[PDB]
Amino acid sequence: ETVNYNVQLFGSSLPVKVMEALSNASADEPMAACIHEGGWAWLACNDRLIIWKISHSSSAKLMVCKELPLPLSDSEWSADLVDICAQTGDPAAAQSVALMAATPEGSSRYWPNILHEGTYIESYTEFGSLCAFVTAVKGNSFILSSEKNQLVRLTPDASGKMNQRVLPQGQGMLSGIGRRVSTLFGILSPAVESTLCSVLWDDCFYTLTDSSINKWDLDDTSESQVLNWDMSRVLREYISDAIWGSESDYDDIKAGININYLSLNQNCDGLVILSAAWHPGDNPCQIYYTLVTVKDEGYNISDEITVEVTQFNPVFQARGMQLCQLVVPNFSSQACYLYTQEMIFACSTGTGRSTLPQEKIPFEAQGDNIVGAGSCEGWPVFFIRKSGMLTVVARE
Repeated sequence: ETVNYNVQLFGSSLPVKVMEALSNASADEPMAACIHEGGWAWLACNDRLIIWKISHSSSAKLMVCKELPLPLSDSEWSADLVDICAQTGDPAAAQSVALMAATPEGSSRYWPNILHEGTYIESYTEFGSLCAFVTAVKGNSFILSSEKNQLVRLTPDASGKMNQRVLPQGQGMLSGIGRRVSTLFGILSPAVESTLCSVLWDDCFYTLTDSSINKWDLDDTSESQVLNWDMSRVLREYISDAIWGSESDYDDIKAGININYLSLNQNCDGLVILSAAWHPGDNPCQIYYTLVTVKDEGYNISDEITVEVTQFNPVFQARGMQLCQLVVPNFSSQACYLYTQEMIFACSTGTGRSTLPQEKIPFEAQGDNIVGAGSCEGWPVFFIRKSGMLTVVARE
């Protein structure tokens, strides 16, 4: 088994529709799953979406599973482009639950109620031929986020229309900048890369790009831009120092260090950033994954940055193969779960004082795979190809 953890079935027996999709699915098939904080799970399987309430109780009269027909796309549908909204934020059966889906090109399909599966309205945004995310936010609305970090608010009206607008300073490219090299240097720079890594919904919506973190304060119909922080300027030395700082040639090494920012979550310590760093000329060249914790207090960064270097340290292969995501189920134990498709790393953040034992949990064996991860009630939840929903709980 695993050394310090129980890894076992979470909740009751899966819906029949979910079981068929899994038993039928081949290892060629891309499945993705959105495990939502409200206790509902959404499986994107071929051209349908299967949505069910995570059944903590086994009772059949409390059982909800609905299957929705996706809007046509030539690309694979993603559970990242797929999000749940609950009436007043309370998850209380099929009528409380509204649903949106987006395609990579920007086609939107919205169900006001998951009770009425044939009843939806449609709209379109627009993107380049883009990895996007769709995120449920306050006021029964949604933010659709481009690979180029164009952020669009989407608000269903009672007419059946979907209102849409771009976020302030969230045009994705250059906003109040023109087409020069140095002269239109203002809120953004010409030599900027604003490629999107992840987004986080707290009234606060954050974006993590390849260069910076931006934050918006929302209400039910608008957003106000709070800040953009050049975290590449701020954290670069702290990341490179925490890995190669005690090397004899640290000064020569550090100017060749590649850093990619991959995921953003939060806990009590503040914002938790997953970063991958490597040096090409290292022999052997390994990829160091770090958890960086910083405070979000007001509009500026504090002097206090912690960098924690994880056990996850694979060989560098290719930059396109640097895939790894972050889950933080418990806001107040300083514990984070790194994941890829084949394994989970239980990792620590911060001081490490209340952290759980660091361990690698394998889900690679016998066609097995990590299809997705989340949290239900502060419990780390993994959705596994062989075994369905599973929790990771400490043995002490």
